[PDB]
Amino acid sequence: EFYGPDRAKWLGPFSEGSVPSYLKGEFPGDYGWDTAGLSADPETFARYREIEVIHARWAMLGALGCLTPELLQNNGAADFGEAAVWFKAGASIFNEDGLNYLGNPSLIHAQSIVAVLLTQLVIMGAAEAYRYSGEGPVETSGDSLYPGGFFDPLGLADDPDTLAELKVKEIKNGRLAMFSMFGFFVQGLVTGKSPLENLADHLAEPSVNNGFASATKFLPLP
Amino acid sequence: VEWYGPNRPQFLGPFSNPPSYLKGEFPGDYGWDTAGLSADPETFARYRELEVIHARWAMLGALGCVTPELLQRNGVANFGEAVWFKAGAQIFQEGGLDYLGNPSLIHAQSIVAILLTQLVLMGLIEGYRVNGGPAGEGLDALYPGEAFDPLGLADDPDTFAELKVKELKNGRLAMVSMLGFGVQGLITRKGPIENLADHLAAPDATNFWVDYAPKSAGIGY
Amino acid sequence: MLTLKIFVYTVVTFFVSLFIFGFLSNDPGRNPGQ
Amino acid sequence: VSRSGGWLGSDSQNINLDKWYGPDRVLYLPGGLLARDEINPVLNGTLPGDYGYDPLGLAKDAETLAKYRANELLHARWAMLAAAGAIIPEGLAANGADVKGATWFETGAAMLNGGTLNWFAVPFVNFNNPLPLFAVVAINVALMAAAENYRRTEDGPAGYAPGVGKFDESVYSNMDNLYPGGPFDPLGLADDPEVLAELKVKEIKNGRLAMVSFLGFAVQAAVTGEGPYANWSKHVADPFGYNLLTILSSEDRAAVL
Amino acid sequence: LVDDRLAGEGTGKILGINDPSLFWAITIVFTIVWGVFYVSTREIDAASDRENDDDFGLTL
Amino acid sequence: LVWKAMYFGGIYDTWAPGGGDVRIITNPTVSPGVIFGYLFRSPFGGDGWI
Amino acid sequence: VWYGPDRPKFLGPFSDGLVPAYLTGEFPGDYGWDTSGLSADPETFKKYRTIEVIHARWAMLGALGCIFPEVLEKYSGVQFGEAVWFKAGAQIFADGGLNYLGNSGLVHAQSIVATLVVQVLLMGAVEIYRANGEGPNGFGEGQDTLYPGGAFDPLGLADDPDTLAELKVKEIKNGRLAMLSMLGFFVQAIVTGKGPLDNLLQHLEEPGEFNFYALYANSLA
Ligand code: CHL
Ligand code: CHL
Ligand code: CLA
Ligand SMILES: CC1=C[C@H](O)CC(C)(C)[C@H]1/C=C/C(C)=C/C=C/C(C)=C/C=C/C=C(C)/C=C/C=C(C)/C=C/C1=C(C)C[C@H](O)CC1(C)C
Repeated sequence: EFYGPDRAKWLGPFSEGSVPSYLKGEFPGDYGWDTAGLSADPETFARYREIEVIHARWAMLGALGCLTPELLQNNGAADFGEAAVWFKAGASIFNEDGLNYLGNPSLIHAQSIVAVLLTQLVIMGAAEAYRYSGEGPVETSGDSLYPGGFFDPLGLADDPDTLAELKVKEIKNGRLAMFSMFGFFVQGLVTGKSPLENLADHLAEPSVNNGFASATKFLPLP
Repeated sequence: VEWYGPNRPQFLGPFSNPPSYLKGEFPGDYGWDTAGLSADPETFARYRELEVIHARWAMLGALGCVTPELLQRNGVANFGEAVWFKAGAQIFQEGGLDYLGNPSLIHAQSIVAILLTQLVLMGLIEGYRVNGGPAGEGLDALYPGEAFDPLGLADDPDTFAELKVKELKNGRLAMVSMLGFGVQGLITRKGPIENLADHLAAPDATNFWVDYAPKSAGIGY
Repeated sequence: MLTLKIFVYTVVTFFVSLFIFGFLSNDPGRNPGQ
Repeated sequence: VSRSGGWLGSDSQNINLDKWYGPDRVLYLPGGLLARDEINPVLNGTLPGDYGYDPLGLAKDAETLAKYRANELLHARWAMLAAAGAIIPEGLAANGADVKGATWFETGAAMLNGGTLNWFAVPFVNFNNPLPLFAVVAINVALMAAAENYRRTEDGPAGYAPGVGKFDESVYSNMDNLYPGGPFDPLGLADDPEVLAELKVKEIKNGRLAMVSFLGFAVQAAVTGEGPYANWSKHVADPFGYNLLTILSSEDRAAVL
Repeated sequence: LVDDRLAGEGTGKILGINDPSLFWAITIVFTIVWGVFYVSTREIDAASDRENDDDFGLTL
Repeated sequence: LVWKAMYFGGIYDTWAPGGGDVRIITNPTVSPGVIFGYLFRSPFGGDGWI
Repeated sequence: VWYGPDRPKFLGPFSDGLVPAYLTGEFPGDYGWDTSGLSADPETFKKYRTIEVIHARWAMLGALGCIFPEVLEKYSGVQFGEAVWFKAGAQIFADGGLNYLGNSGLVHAQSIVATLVVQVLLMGAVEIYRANGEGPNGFGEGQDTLYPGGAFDPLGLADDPDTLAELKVKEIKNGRLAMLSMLGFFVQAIVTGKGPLDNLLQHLEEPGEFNFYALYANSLA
């Protein structure tokens, strides 16, 4: 159903003639969608698949991270101020009290923009360099995209049949996260309010408070 | 070996897993094709030519985008608009466009003459570059030499190979700086030389992260 | 009177267009000699 | 592969040497006025710019023609440098540039009494050239005397030129007295024999144009007393009001009516 | 005034176009006639028995 | 003709302010509407074509 | 004329040293322009070729549809709510709704969601048929997915294969012109803020005074 010839497709029942020959349902997420033939060459397809999974994984982290502080702010679990909104959390580091995790000054209490940036360059630079290398001190399998071993403490990938199906779950939850993250970016740019405030307004008046309410917000003026 | 072959340097230092198609056969091969854009040998060839042409243009642009401003800041010369993203507007000023401010140089007055002449001049030049012409035909596309290497600095094959790597590395650095000029100019709205002076004057207060980053969402710059 | 003017403009243009494209239709070839 | 090519696309290189060399070479008079058998036989169409023009029969043999062609090419090349160099600095001053001694026939006086000249590297900064008159006379004479003696003796010192890199005295051997090439052709535009033959025609033709032009610059200086740029700028400004006839008039012509 | 008139006399209007509707009257008619002419050129030339090359047309 | 009217003395203008005189034409009318207005004007009275 | 090795090319006399090998002249609109090597792979070239023709046919409808109401408002008695193409969307939020040709008896649409639902249902079904290659009950089985003909050629203007080859060049060249002009409509809307007809009529009032360089160029930086 998610692999092989009769797998699910991007156009559903009407996707017989739209599936490229190079897409044969061998990898996770193969709904036969490449109307631009960008993955015709096998080598470029493999690299694009890695980029998609890495993006999908960052988006799943990003989608959860862009809502968790705001949810805590709403129910009263913590206080962030303007930093509750995801597209305003950056300036927090420039607050006199500093970026306090969960609003607690006894936590990180970071003050230096340089320090948070240089630290990330060293850490993520090392972590990403090992990923590109394909080798490292940790124990991994031969698949760079799917290391396992050290990165699979719970043996959820041990069963090979479940691993193939769980791969579809990762990319499908991942692609939804990427689409929603693009929604967070555009809604932040267009509406200027947090994603949960956008949701609340749609619920308050769905027929009026929708995207077309801001359709004329960027009319070029003479 | 140092700049070509399997012992060449890589974009990620020790962590080096060069793509198979990247075999250190061309200048500036640090094994960086993580997106796999140049997997096709024909496309890679086309991409290498674009990089060299972009690099040479960027090198001319980077020097040309600071030279009028450096002369102005140092009081060496007066320009109608020294800042690069404002130099084009000089044609619409009163006396027109005077080179180095001296009314006896160029003294251009109409943008149509500038545009039409550039269309003819650059149209022939680029045609000569791709189809060959007065300077020669059958010459290498990216490294023609001959009339374009009068000093013969590329006579030694070994020196030519190393100097080609230098061209890309200086060129790639120039391309990054050009993006910086554009982004910095679009944000600071000030010339790049002036921006550098500001950072040197008070780096902890005029940095982008402190000066504009906090006003990039909900508040204007 | 505008209705009359538009009608005449339509009519005059029609006959002039036939005259123009009539002579553009290989007129010189329409002769009985060879 | 070639170092030469056309200017207007593929197959745009059409160098016709027949019009400038050989029996059908163009002549100073058209076909219906001058028959080709009336041309001096010593002018056989082997030298650049052989328009078959030599009244008074000055060239009566190949040696005499070769000796005079050595003179013509040198007088032509100097006139090309002079024509360009006599009017370019004056045009700068008339347009606002700071040039002392703009007109060519007044630059010498500017160096008198210890005065100096400003050399304009036109695209870029100007220079307050410190060389005094005594020094300029000494350096110019020394460099020119040495340069001309090397041409006269057909031998010179070893040195560097970009086209040939580093060369020794051996290169001076086997150099044409008029078309040395080698170090004197850094861009290597003389490689193609057909291109070289055509470019030789352009050299004397631009050269002969320059020689007659400088003659006018001199005659015009004596008559109008102004620089060549001033004469041109005012002919273009008011052509019928400012020409030779108006100057010769030298009086307010009474209205005829 | 007492009556209504076009009042376009002696006003120097291009092609006498006082109102934009006259433009559509001329343009539509010319396009139609040009349209039927355009799709018939090949047939008309075919009668000549020659192809409309660089040597076509009455020539003495 | 335009060089004569703009750079070399000028053309006699009978409509010149202060009386008809030779005048330098500094602002020639090159607007498409004016030019096309004369070309496709009626030849009848009041219009007179060109 | 338009096919084979003797076809015209995009750089004219200089378009001979950069015509790719894979661009041979078998497809309409082939001027040998692939300087970036994007269509080196035949499969990607095939798809890119369909995308161009589709972008071209939408552009031709878009170019005509973006100027026709503006032409009709100035040169006819029709009074649209918004004749300008980049303001016609807001008509559906007006009190009277979107009235076709300004007539309240035509369409009279008043809810954007209903129009969107009908559009995605109609365009979704239609675009599926083109993608899958067969419509409902195998409507288009066997017909070309880019050049169907049959029901899409009621007038039979392309029955002769030789006429078809010629007319496909006309379609792509009018389409490429429309795409390039739609870029003009987009940028001129952003910069001038007026309709494309207004921009044209302003150029024609006084071309020297009313053009991009004399009005807006200075403001863009
Ligand atoms: C049965 C009909 C059916 C149809 C019509 C579609 C249609 C689509 N599916 Mg799909 N699917 C269908 C069935 C099924 N899908 C899937 C599983 C999937 C997956 C897993 C995915 C899709 C995706 C997609 C989309 C492909 C990308 C895209 O943008 O397309 C072309 C569409 C357009 C160009 C839209 C045109 C615009 C539209 C009219 C909206 C209006 C736009 C604005 C008003 C304009 C504003 C302008 C301003 C901003 C200047 C697409 C719209 C992909 C997706 O989610 O993409 C987003 C995708 O990843 N489908 C299954 C399960 C087996 C199906 C089962 O029946
Ligand atoms: C629109 C008005 C306009 C004006 C008034 C000028 C004025 C000038 N331009 Mg300029 N330009 C103008 C527009 C434009 N220019 C250029 C591009 C250039 C370039 C590339 C150059 C100039 C140069 C110059 C200067 C040359 C004078 C000089 O120093 O000569 C000094 C004297 C000489 C060079 C030689 C003598 C010149 C004199 C006219 C003699 C002519 C002899 C001929 C045999 C005449 C032949 C006539 C024909 C009919 C038989 C000068 C002040 C030059 C410069 O920078 O000067 C330093 C230069 O190189 N302009 C463009 C871009 C298309 C323009 C667009 O509008
Ligand atoms: C439309 C006028 C016209 C045209 C098309 C020709 C064409 C030709 N002439 Mg002829 N000719 C003309 C007028 C013209 N001529 C006039 C007015 C005279 C009297 C001076 C002559 C005297 C003449 C002679 C004696 C000969 C020719 C010859 C020739 C043939 C080629 C060689 C040549 O160019 O010689 C002539 C070259 C020149 C006269 C050089 C003149 C310099 C330039 C071109 C003057 C241009 C000034 C300017 C544009 C004039 C302004 C316009 C004016 C009306 C106000 C050629 C077919 C030759 C021939 O027939 O071979 C057997 C030949 O022997 N012509
Ligand atoms: C060839 C080549 C080669 C090399 O190699 C590389 C390179 C260079 C890359 C290439 C190039 C390319 C290009 C040029 C591209 C461009 C494109 C475009 C512009 C498109 C458009 C495109 C465009 C388009 C479609 C458009 C469309 C439109 C439409 C549908 C519609 C619209 C509308 C209307 C009607 C009206 C209203 O009121 C509004 C609307 C609703 C809005």
